[PDB]
Parts: sequence; structure tokens; C-alpha cells
Amino acid sequence: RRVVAHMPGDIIIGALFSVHHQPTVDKVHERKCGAVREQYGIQRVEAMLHTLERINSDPTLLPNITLGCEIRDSCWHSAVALEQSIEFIRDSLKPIVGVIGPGSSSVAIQVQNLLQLFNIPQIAYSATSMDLSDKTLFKYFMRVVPSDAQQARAMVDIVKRYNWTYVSAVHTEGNYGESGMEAFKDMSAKEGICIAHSYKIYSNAGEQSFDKLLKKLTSHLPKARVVACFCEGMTVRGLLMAMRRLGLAGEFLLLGSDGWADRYDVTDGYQREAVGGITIKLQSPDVKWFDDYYLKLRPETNLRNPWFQEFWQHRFQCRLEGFPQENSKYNKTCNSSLTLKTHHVQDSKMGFVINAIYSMAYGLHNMQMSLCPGYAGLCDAMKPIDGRKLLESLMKTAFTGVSGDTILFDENGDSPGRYEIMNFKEMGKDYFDYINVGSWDNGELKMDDDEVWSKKSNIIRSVCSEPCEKGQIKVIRKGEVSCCWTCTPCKENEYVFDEYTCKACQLGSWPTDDLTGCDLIPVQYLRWGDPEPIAAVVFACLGLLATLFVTVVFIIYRDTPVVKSSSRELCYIILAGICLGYLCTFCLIAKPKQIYCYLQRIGIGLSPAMSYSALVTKTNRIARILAGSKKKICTKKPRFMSACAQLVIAFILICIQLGIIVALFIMEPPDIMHDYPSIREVYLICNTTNLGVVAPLGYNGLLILACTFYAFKTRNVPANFNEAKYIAFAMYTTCIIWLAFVPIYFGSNYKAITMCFSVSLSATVLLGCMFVPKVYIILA
Amino acid sequence: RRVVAHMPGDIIIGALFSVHHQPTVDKVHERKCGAVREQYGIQRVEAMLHTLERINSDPTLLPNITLGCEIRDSCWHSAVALEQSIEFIRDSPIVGVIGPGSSSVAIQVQNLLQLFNIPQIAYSATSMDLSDKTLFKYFMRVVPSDAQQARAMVDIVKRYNWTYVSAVHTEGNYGESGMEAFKDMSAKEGICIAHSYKIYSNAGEQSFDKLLKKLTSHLPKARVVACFCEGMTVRGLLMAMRRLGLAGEFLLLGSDGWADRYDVTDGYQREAVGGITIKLQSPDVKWFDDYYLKLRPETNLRNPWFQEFWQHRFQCRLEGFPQENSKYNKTCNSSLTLKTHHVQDSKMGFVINAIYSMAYGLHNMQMSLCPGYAGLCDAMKPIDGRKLLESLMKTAFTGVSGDTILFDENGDSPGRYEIMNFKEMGKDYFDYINVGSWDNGELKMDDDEVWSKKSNIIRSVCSEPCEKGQIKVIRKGEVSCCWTCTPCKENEYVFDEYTCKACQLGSWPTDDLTGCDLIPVQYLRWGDPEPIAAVVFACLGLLATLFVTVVFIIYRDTPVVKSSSRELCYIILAGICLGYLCTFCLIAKPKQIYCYLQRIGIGLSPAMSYSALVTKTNRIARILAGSKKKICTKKPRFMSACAQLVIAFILICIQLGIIVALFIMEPPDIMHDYPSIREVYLICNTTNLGVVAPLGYNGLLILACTFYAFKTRNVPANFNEAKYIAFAMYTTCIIWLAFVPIYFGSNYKAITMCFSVSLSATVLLGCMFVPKVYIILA
Ligand SMILES: *[C@@H]1O[C@H](CO)[C@@H](O)[C@H](O)[C@H]1NC(C)=O
Ligand SMILES: *[C@@H]1O[C@H](CO)[C@@H](O)[C@H](O)[C@H]1NC(C)=O
Ligand SMILES: N[C@@H](Cn1oc(=O)[nH]c1=O)C(=O)O
Ligand SMILES: N[C@@H](Cn1oc(=O)[nH]c1=O)C(=O)O
Repeated sequence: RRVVAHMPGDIIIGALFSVHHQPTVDKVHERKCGAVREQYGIQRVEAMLHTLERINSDPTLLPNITLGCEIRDSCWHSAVALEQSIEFIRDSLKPIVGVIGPGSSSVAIQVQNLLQLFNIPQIAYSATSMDLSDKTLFKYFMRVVPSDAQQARAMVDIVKRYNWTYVSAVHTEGNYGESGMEAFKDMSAKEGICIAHSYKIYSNAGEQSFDKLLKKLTSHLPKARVVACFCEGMTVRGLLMAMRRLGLAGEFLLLGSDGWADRYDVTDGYQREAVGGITIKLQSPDVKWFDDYYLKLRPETNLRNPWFQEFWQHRFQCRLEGFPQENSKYNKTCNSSLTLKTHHVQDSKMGFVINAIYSMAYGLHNMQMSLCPGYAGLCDAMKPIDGRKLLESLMKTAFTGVSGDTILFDENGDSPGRYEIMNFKEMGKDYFDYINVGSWDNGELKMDDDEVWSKKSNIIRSVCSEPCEKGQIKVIRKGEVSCCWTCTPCKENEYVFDEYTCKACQLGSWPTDDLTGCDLIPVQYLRWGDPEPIAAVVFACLGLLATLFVTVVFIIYRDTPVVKSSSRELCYIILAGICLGYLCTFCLIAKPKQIYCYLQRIGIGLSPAMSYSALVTKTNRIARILAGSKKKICTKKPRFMSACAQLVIAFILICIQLGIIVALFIMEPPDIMHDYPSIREVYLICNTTNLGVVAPLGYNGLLILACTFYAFKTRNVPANFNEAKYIAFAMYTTCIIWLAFVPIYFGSNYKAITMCFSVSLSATVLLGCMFVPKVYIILA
Repeated sequence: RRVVAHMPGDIIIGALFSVHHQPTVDKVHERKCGAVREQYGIQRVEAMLHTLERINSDPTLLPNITLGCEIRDSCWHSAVALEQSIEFIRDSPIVGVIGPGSSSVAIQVQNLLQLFNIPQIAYSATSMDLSDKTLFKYFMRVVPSDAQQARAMVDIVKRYNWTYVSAVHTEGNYGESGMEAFKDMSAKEGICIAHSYKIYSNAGEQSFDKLLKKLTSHLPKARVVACFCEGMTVRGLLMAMRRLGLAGEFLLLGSDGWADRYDVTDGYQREAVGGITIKLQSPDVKWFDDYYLKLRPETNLRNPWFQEFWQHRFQCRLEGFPQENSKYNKTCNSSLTLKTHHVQDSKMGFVINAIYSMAYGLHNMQMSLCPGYAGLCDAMKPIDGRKLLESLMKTAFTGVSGDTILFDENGDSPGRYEIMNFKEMGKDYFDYINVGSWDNGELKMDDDEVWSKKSNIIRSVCSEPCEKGQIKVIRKGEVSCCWTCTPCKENEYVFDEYTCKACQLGSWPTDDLTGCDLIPVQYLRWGDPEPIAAVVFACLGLLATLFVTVVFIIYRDTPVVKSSSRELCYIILAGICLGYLCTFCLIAKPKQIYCYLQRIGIGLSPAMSYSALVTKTNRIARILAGSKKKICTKKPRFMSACAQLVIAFILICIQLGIIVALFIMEPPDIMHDYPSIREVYLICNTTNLGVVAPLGYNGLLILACTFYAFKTRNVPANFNEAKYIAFAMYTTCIIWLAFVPIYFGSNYKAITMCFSVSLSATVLLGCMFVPKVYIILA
């Protein structure tokens, strides 16, 4: 059958050490475990035996009690451990007070469901899953190693510290890996990370599984350099063997969780590729006295340990003819000169085994005096020993570990602990080692970043998209995970608000340089410069001087018959109208202000009114004089209107236009409004509407029609130096100009300026072609 | 400690069958169950014993080899799971084990089974999670999954349209999985589960009382209790029912466990009535009953509990045996047997059928391994149920109930339930009566036998439907169970049971709020109340105009009427007559031909019928223009002659131009106006802006002729025809102007327009034309 190591004693404590290897996938119903594991196996078994010798040899710790122990392998498998636990239970009814936990996590769960029923305590020295920390489904489980809830924090801390946010996660099958991922993935997706794709694999999978798993892990090759391997010991060995088989040459930075640890086993022989691997590991101080004891142990005196012979056969690949287990498959023989100090390595999680054994011993020590303090040993109270009373003693007991740190069990049945962020490098020529490169204690991630990455060119940040935050280029989500954001620019008026909002700045403002904020775009207008404004004001000045000259002539020459014959006051009216029309641009272009904003309307409307009204009335009177004299039969109506009625009718014809202007001014208050052709530019002009300008325009258009009709009715008339012979052309010109005005004004983009030119043309065509003629007549 | 009735044999097969009642609350750690299960334990142990002896004594099943057995009393629960595992873990011989009573009592056993490959067939477990073979590989059963039970429960609660239910349940894998399935597959369809109270089977009086008081909190709302209540839970709830003395005010509804059993209802004759109770179909086994009746305490000693079982059954004592139990005062005489008050347990045939299932699987393995030898050859020396379970996977054979046994992939024998109740046959003897049968999704109950009156139990309904015509249901914030039903808008029809939408302008929702409809418009046509006198007025105006036209054209030769003009008068006649034409053309159903005709009329009619008057007044003023001054006035020509016709035509062309312009702007078409949500009509596209322009031009052309006629007023004309034309024309203008209020002041903006046109016509005729007729009369 299967060999079982035992230690005689009144009280026997169980133990499940992964003495052999995990049974090969080929066939497990035969329960054929694989090879013998040294570090996880024989060292742990000898630790058990030797520490039990120390305990039962210690007078102060469990006096007069020889704690025997039954040691059973477990081959690190769901299968063999269950059968061994069954053999524990069948003999429970010599009794077995408690067992020392199995190696992995899933095996711990499976043994725990069995052993919680029968009040048999268990102490696991390596199981590191959250699910076992629950005290409802696994109410009766205890361990001396902190949960992985304090390890997923370590990984999130590392992956945050080095800016990575796009990584690929491989977790070994079983409860340990699945729980570890369901911790790390959630805890990083919450904080700052987005996992590429969380794979899975079996520890003992075939070479094809790794040969394809490397293909998936290189699928994201230029974006996933951080293999978040939450993996057991053998799985990382599998990926490394795959790297060697396929030829990956260090293109990865592994992150080995716990099962990798500083264990040389996983990478020995082929440690040429794991370089850069950042591997967490529980803080396990070394033990020296046991190390010397084990080193000086030889097969000749080792009989209480049954696996020692084949272990000696394995490590030194030879034969021991002095023992029945000759292992004839080997050719060479083993000599006594060989000693264990040659290439000796001590497993990482070794002090935890002794810590667990000490915890069990101290629980028994507490329970002894919890009932019969006087008696030294197993009194009548504990003859039917009850694990119920031992459970609370374990809950409350707190010894001092061999390393030194005090051990306490919380309500969850675990113990606090720290970590150690080791790392793998290349020191010598073909010589590699696990340098301590940091530490971890309740979030205080300390890492000697200087020791590794001897340059500043560290590993690629492994982010899907570079920090695309340059300038106005903004990041937007691709409709998927935030690893690969879609990065796009914003438009000229579209201002990046905080980090991604491509909002558009308001119509009045402009997004400033470097997309820092919105600035109100400076306004532009016509102050005094530019070619056309100064040209128009010079035009106005010339017209003003000419008009002043003509008015002076006709006021200092009011007696001569060449001009006194025509209505002197009507000429005075037209002169004043032309003067104000010229003056309109003198205030139309200066600067748009509240005060001038209505003077502009005053000019543009009022001026043409009397500029043409006196002309219309004069031409109507002339027509009536001539048309009535065409027949001249009687025509005995000397007065008609005549007299001074011309001045009053001009007053009233001014008054109507004044009223129209007042009505517009009241209905449309004069004030400056900001205008803009496009968003690129902003202007400022008066608030006069599309209706404001044209409100007094018809009153003058019809008046122009009336005067041109009466000029037609006169046309060629023998008068005082034939004024009408030029007034006709003047009216033709003013008609065509005022007709061409509307198309030019509407849709001009230069509405404010063309008013002055239109008024200037209307003024000059009238003045020159109806007043100037008589001026050189004054010369004669 | 626990006593075991060991039966030796060549092949010993294990099993897990309860004997006494469930463990007491304070005796859990003592590992000692309490009172005796009279109808369960002895029945099941005698069942295994008798079927085993009949199987081994029959060469047709496992020939030349005897069959042994070994069990450990479990008393239900996982409390004695310690003892069942103590027996189990023996192993390596074990070739067969049979699943214990409760599902959770067997699930961990199955988990352990999956490791070292021992077969196990259940008979009372029902949980669906056990049907999964991924993690429960070596588990089997001869009863179906609880999914069928849940489906049956949903079917029962929905057939009698119970919706708002208050659902207690038991605990373990039965209650939790059963309630998850029942809730998921019930509340989806129509069911309103109030809550799912949880309670252990052996609970105390206080917990049962508080649970009952929570259940009695919805008395007019949920009068059923959708128990997954186990037998013990029903026991306790009925204890509470009696101690409080509930009047059965809510109708119980048990589950798989509670069954027809007299086990827990007794003493409470009138209470728990109406207990619809799903029970598993199993005919009573024949050869078990007589063999059980043959058992006597002195004759049979191999069964340990059997000796004191008589003292437990009959209130007496056995002096002749060490199991005295002196607590009983009376003594047992030689006049007692098991025939009196006998009851056979319902869940009986499943045990025997499962035992036969495993025996036939073992026989199949026996033939398959070494056909040469019938018995135990060298092949069975390596005891291994791994191949045995694979052999029995496909095994099929007839069951003792006349049916067969087949193990599907899920490993449950197909079956069916019964839906049977509790009623009141006669005074002081109240008995259940099998009143239904459910089968694989095909349902059937004798709804008549249940509720053998008109009165039923109050429907498990939170609120009445209250869908009377329009009152529409709506939620409150809780689950879709209780509705504050409310009617929608009068113009809104119920889109569905909880949605409404307003009808379009065409109409309002029809009767019963079934949907929407279309109102038959309605409009103004020939007939009607008001137009009774309208075309009468129009025809009287026609009579007047025809009379005046015939008298004028018959007296046209005399220059009496030729004093001023001839063509202008004819234009007046034409205009007034066509205005009457307008008032005919209106007040009808508007169509495409009518639409533009309306515009043409109410446009050019007053236009020309007043423009001719304008020109005539112009002519008379021009005649009297020079009379006042008469200085020379040697311009008698001007235009005159026939140029008055030209001036009239050029004057009237503007109105036609504007009319055609608005005709282009507004095409002649008929639209459905909406004066009110209730009613609609049909009318042209004419608007205020459409009508005001021709009316404006006609005002422009009426003002001038008013002014010119007033300038004329009293003149020495032919009989001074101008005396009355202006006198009535002032009224003409005042009525035309004062019309705008009435037109834009009521919904009658066609009949008023017609009356306006008719009046504005008749006033011109009666003044400008009536006197001249009397003139040419004499
Ligand atoms: C990356 O992480 C390190 C850690 O301090 C630090 O440089 C910084 O916070 C992150 N960003 C860059 C650009 O380094
Ligand atoms: C609903 O319940 C009433 C109550 O008497 C019953 O008559 C009817 O058959 C049930 N089913 C339907 C579909 O109405
Ligand atoms: N990480 C594992 C333990 N463990 O896995 C290995 O591969 N070695 C080792 O110690 C767990 O805590 O479940
Ligand atoms: N009550 C259980 C079923 N059940 O009750 C028993 O007593 N045995 C049994 O299988 C349920 O509601 O599902």
C-alpha cells in the first residue's frame, strides 16, 4: 500500500506534507504519485520529526507529554489527500487530535469539509485563499499565513507603481488561482488597471497547452509585457519550458504571485529567460539549527523517515546498496563522502510549518490547564479529548514563533503577515539569484527600483495607447474597455473642458491657446484709419468746403436777377440739406457709441427729406407755372399757393420725416450691438434692424420719383440759364444711384460704410448739377 | 448508542434509513434522536429486509449468492451525519449504498463518494443540484427533480388564478432550492409571492407563533400559504394553529412532504382544512402489508426497535422482555396486533423499487463480468462499484408498482404527483379525499369535489382588476402586484392594461375605450336651421334685380335712364347679380371647384359692382366740376366717350390680379378645421390675411365713390336720382365696415359673409335703381 511515517506518543497529531509529486495526468485512479520533492517533501517531513523531538524534549512546553505524530503524504492532489484523511478518520475512533494542513488551497478545502464535522482542528501552513477565511462554510479552519487579500494588494500596488494598465493574467487552476484572480482583477479594474484577458491553465498540463498559451500571451505582444502570473510553482515552470521550446528570449516581465516565490525549482536548469521576473513571497525568516540538523542527517541513521532512501537516490543519482530500496534503475553507487551541504537549498515556506506545529502545541498546553491546572499531562478530564474545547484555546492562544514574531489568530482563523517583493536578475556569468528588491507591509509598497533596471529604459509601460493628451487632441472611449481609447482632436471653437469633453465654446468667446480656456475675442470696428474711412471723410470735407463756398456766394449775391428769380429760401433749404447730408458721415463712422448711434439715423433719414423736398416743391411750382401757361386762356389764379407757403410746406414736409425718425427711435432704442460675420471675427455696429434703415427710405424713394416725374414734365425749358436742362440729368443720376444703392447695401458685409458713399453721391450729384450752374453765372 | 439490525449475507449492501423522529434541539451534540417514527422507521427497515430476503430467495436475481446488508439509523437531519459517515468510511466491503432521507443529508456524502468511486442511489431526495453530475458524479435517484414539484405548484396556484401568495418554506436544500425554482418559475408568469419565511423543522413554539402572526398579516389579501413546509414544519404550524385556534381563514397548500399523512394533522379535525397537498404517486405494496401484520414482538427479535415498537404503539407494557419501559402503566395482553388502525406509509414503493434497481444492476454486472459462473467469481473479488454504476446507468426493468425504472442522464426515475385535499365527510370523522393528479406538465384535478358549494376561498389577489371601461391599472413603487387603477383622459384610449394615448384631432376614443375612431365631420349644407332664410333673402334679391333689369331693358329707349350712362349701369346689374351668385356658391360643402369660386366672388363682385359706380360718380363730378367756376371750362372732351369703359376695366383689373396672386399663394383646397376637440368641419384654406386684401381693395374703391356721391349728394338730376343713392350708400358703407366684428367674432364665418354680401347688394339696388323704375312707370 502507501507508506505512512509515525511517531509514538500518547497524543498523535496528523500531518499532510506534499512528500511526493503531484500524480501525472496520465492516470490518477491508480494513485501513482510522481517523483519525490525535496524542498516541499523531505525537508518538511524532517522538520516535523525534529520539531516534535524538540517539543517532547522540552520540559517547559507540554511537560511529561510525548506528542507523537502520524505523518502522511498527500502528493499535492485532491485524490490522495482525501484517502489519507479517510485513513485519519477511520483510526480517529489511536485518536488523532489534529492535523497539520495540506500544501495547496483546494486540497485544504476538501480536507476541511471532512475534518470540520469531527471537531478535529487543522492548521494550514501555506493555504492562502479567501474562501477558507470564511468561518461559516469553513467555520473550523485555521492557518498561520495571511490571506491573499493582502497579496492582491501587493500586485495592484506594483502594477500601479510602474504605470502599467494593460496586462495579461494567467492563474493556475484550483481554488487558489481562481480566488487570487477574482481578487486581483476586480481590485485593479476598480483602481487603475484593465486586464487584457484573464487566461487559465493547469499545473500539470501537456506541452501543447503551454505552446498555445504562449501564443495567446504573445497575441498582445507590443501591449502586454506584464504577465500577471497568479500561478502555482509548476505553472510558471510550464510557461518557461514553453518559452525555451518556442524561443522567447525575455520579451516578458513575469509577475509570479506566491507559488513561484524564491523557489529555485521552477527556473533551475533553464533560468536564462525568467530575467526581470518580479515575484512576491511570504516573509519567511530562515531557521539554522534545523538546517544543520538536516544537513548532518545521513541515510544510515534515518529510519523513522521512510522516504529518505529514495530521496537520497534521487538527489544523488546513484544507489545505496546498504538499504533494501536499492533502486536498481540507477547505475552508479553512492559513497558516504557525499553530504547534504553540496548545493543545499532551504525551502521558503519552512518556518511556517514549525510555526503551525508550535501553535498546535500551545493550544494543547492551554487546554491542559484550562481544565486540570494541577495535573501535569493528560488528566481524567481530557481522557475523552474534545476538540471543541481546543478550538477556543486555539482562538485565544498566542505563542512566540521561532523566528520571533508573535502569532495571533483573528476571528477569521488566520494570522497577519508581511511580504517581500523579490526579483530575479543576472549578477555573474551564468549565475543568477533572487535579490531582495523590496518589501510590503499593509500597503507600504517599498521597492528598491534602483537595483533593477540599471538604466532608465525600464520595461515598456504596456499601455494600449500612449498618453495621447497632447494639445487639443482629446481621448474618447472606443465603446470598449478603457485600455485602447480613441484619441481625436477638437475643432477651433470646440474647447476641451476637463480631460475628454470636446465641448464647443460659446458664440461670444474663443478657446485660447493650448486649450486652457475660453477668451472673449477682441472686437473690431472702424476708428479713424483704413483707406476707405479716411477716403470717405476726405470726400465729405471736400463736399463741405464746396457747399460752404456755394452758400456763401448765394447769400452775398441775393440781389442779382440771375438767381433771385428762383425761390431763394428753397435753395437755402437744399443747401442746408446737402450740408447735413455731408455731415452724416462725419458722425457715421467715428465710433459706434450710444450718442452717435442715433445721430447716424438722424443723418441718413432726415437729410434726404429736405434735400429733395424743396426740390420737389420748386419743380412742382415751376411745372404749374408752365403747364398752366401752356394754353394761357385765362389762368386768372395768380396766388394758388405761392407766397410764403413754400417755407411752411417745407417745414411740414420736414416734420413728417422727423416724426417717422422719432417713431423708429422710440420703437428701436439706439444702442451698440455686437456683430460677427463668422465665429472667427466679431464686429460692432448699431442695432438698426433690416427694417430700421428702410423705414424712412420709402418716404424718400417716392419723393425722388415725384421730382424725376416733374423734371420729365419740364425737361427742356427756357429758364434763367436753363437750370432744368441740367436738373434733368441730375435726377436721372440720383435715380440710378439710389436704385443701385439697395442691392449694394443688402448683403454687403459692409453695410455701415456704404451708407456714407451713397449719401455722398446723392449730395454731390444734386449740388453740382443744380447749384453750381448759377455760381459761374454770378461771375458774369 | 445506536443499535443496528445486521443481516448477514454473501454480498452486504449499505443504506441510510431513519428510524425515530428528528433530533431534538438540545440533544444535537448528544447524537440521540427523540421519539419514534411509527410510520417511517420500522416500515423502511422491514421493507429492506423483506425485499432483500425475497430477492436472494429468488434465483432470478443474484443466483447462488446471498445478499447481506448494513445500515445506521439517521433520524433525519445532518446531525447524525456523523454516524452515517462513521458507518460509510469503512469502505476498503461496500458495493452498494442508498441515499438517505433529506437531500442535504446526502449531498456531502455524494461529494465524498465522487472521490473513491462508490455508487449511491437516492429515493427521497429531490433537489435539482443533486441532478448535476459534474460535481456529484456517483449519485442516483428513483424520484424526479424538485423542478417538477415547483412546476406543479405554479400550475396549481395559477389554475385557480391565485396571485398574491405568502410562502413559508423549510430549510436545507429542499426549502431553498425549491423556493428559488418556484419563485423564478411562478412570479414570472402571474404569481405575487409575499415573502419567503425560513424556519427549521424542529422550531420552538415561539418561532412558529411569530411566523403564524406574520402570515396572518394579509387576511383579505393572501389566504394561501405556498409551503415547502416539511412534515415537522407543518406539524409546528398546526400546533400554533390549534393553540391560537385559527378558523382556517386561509387555505393551506402543503408540499411534497406533508402528503395525506395522518402523521401530523391529527387531533385537529376542523383545522388545516382545504389542505391542497402534493403527494408522490406510489401504490401500496401488497406483500409488505401481510408480512408486516405477521410480525410479533416475541416471534421477531432481529429488529431492535421492533420490540419496544409495540409499547410505543399501544399504551401498555411487555413484562416478558428486557425492554420493559415501565413508564406505561397498563400491560399488553395477547389480544393486540397491527391490523387495527393500520396505515401504510405513502413513500414506500420507491424504497423497494430502488433496492430492486441496485439488485438488478448488480445482477447485470454479474452476467457481464463472468457469464460462466452465476455468483461471486474471481472478477468480483476486486470489489469495485465504479463499473457497477456504469452498468446500472442504462439498466431498465419493470417496477413492482406495475411501472418501470429508467435512469436518464440526470439519473432520476420519471414520476408524477397527486393533488389531494382534506375535507369534512361527516361529523367526528374527517378524512382526506384524493381529488387530483398532475403528470409531466399535464394537469388534472376534480375541481368539483373541492369546494363542494358556491363559496370558494378568497382569491390570492392584492386588488380587484377595476378595469371598468376606462379605469386603468398602474403600479405604486412595489412589485407588479397591487394597482391604484385610475381612468385616463376622456380623449385618451387605453393603449394596454396600463397605458393610454390621446386620440388624434379626427375624433375621441369610442365606447368601452376599446380604441379610437373618426367623427363624421358635420358641416353646413343645404337646409340647416339658419340658412332657412338665407337663400330666401338671396332669391328675393334676385327677384328685385330681375324685375329692375327687365323694366330697364324694356324702357331703355327713353333717355330717362340714358341721362348719365348705359354700360356702367349694366356693369352694376352684372355685379349685383353675380354677388347673389356668390351667396348661392357659398353655404355648401366646400370642394375644389367651390374653393376658388368663393374667392373670385367675394373679391371681384363688390370690386366691379362698386367701381362702375365710382366711374359714374367721376363722370357726374366732372360734369359739375366746371359748373361752380365756369371761367372758361373749354375742355369738354377729357377722356369721356367710351373711355369710361376703359377706366372701369383698368380699375377692376387690380382686384383680379390680387385675387390670382393670392390664388397662387393659397391653392384652392379644403381642410378639416378643429373648432373643438369634440367636433370638426371642412372649409377652404382662407385665412385673415387672405380675406383682408380683397376687402382692403374694396374699401379703397368704396371710399372714393362715397366721397364723390357726397360731393354730388343733392343735384338737379333726372328726378334727382342722386338724392337716395348716397342716403342709402352711407348705410352701405356703415354695414360693410361694421361687418368685421361679426365675421371675426363667431364661428359662423360663412353665413354672416353671405348676409353681408346680400345686404351690400340690396342696398345699392334699392337706392340706385328703384326710383328710376317708378319714373319709367308713368
Ligand atoms: C508612473 O508611476 C511613477 C510612480 O511614481 C511616476 O513616474 C508617475 O506617478 C507615473 N507617471 C509617469 C509619467 O512616470
Ligand atoms: C379564475 O378564478 C375564477 C374564480 O371563480 C374562476 O371561476 C375561473 O375559472 C378562474 N380562471 C379564469 C381563466 O378566469
Ligand atoms: N500558492 C499556493 C501554495 N503553493 O503553490 C505552489 O505552487 N507552491 C506553494 O507553496 C496557495 O497558497 O494556495
Ligand atoms: N418537505 C420537502 C420534501 N420532503 O419532505 C419529507 O419529509 N421528505 C421529503 O422528501 C419539500 O417541501 O420539498
